[PDB]
Amino acid sequence: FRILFRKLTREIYRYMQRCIETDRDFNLNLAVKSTTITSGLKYSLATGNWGE
Amino acid sequence: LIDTAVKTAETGYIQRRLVKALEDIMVHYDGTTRNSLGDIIQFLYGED
Amino acid sequence: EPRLILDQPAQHTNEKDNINKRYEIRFGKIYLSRPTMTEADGTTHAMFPQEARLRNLTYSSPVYLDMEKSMFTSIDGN
Amino acid sequence: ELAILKEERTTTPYLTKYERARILGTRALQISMNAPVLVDIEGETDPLQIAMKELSQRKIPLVIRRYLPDGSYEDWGCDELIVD
RNA sequence: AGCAAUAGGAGCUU
DNA sequence: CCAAACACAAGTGGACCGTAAGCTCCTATTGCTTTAAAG
DNA sequence: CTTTAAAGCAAACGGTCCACTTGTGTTTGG
Repeated sequence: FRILFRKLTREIYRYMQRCIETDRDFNLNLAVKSTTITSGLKYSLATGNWGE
Repeated sequence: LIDTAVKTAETGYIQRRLVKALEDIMVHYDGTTRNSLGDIIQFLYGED
Repeated sequence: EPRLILDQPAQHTNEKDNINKRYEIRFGKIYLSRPTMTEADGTTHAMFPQEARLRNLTYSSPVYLDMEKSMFTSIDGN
Repeated sequence: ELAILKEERTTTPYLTKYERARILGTRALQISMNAPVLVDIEGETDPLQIAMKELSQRKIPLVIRRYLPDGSYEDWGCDELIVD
């Protein structure tokens, strides 16, 4: 979870670099790609390979 | 159990290397023991 | 790692006017709900291990993270 | 050139196990390919057993060419090698 | 008259 | 016969390659995401 | 305004072999 959530926060940074340039208010519900934690946990628990 | 499980790999490796070292050695019709290069290993097989 | 920080102080082809601009988000509580199932219709309902086993689903709970974005600008969320 | 005259043949006068096995296999294949049979066929129908009967009666028409390690060879008809 | 590959894991007999 | 500088001899550190045989099953994955173009 | 296709992009211990270092010897030339 630490690995995948640092992935997610890097995604949040990589989105806030672009979107803030537009100078708009954003609701953060398009800023989090929820599929990252889900896909990572599911991949590790379904394959056993513990890591990215 | 560990010994039985672990020594068999060394033994199989040793036997494979011995087979590859000795695989080309045959007794010929003149009695000599030669390899594939024709080189003599023993002038008479088993010395008898 | 509870904070992200963007920054830009100055010199972006302006009229020498400089402002320190920090964009920041604060993660809040985690909310843990019972496992739920969402259909292709969009309807939802409670999910039990036998249904997850029969329909080849994953038996998981939704995790929510409160975020409160703040900004400070000095000239020198559900 | 590489053949050896029948007088200075210095190999064993005895059919070896490998020569016997291959000769029997080849004769069995030959008879199974509707080759003529030299022995009198009484009871047996298996080509290998017919080949064994022919081998025992020295009536198998084959030749073993025994290669020496230097490339030369000796020729022995099966009927003149001694079978145990 | 035509039934994928690559990996990982658990096992069988020495 | 003796001084010397460079012709000529090893000792030494740290690179690669390989590790029994055969067999069974199940399970998952087979590139993904973002940008640009066309209707 | 939406969909499809193509191109580009991340962060275990042993031993044979090779020549640089350390060392010894020559034999010109006075």
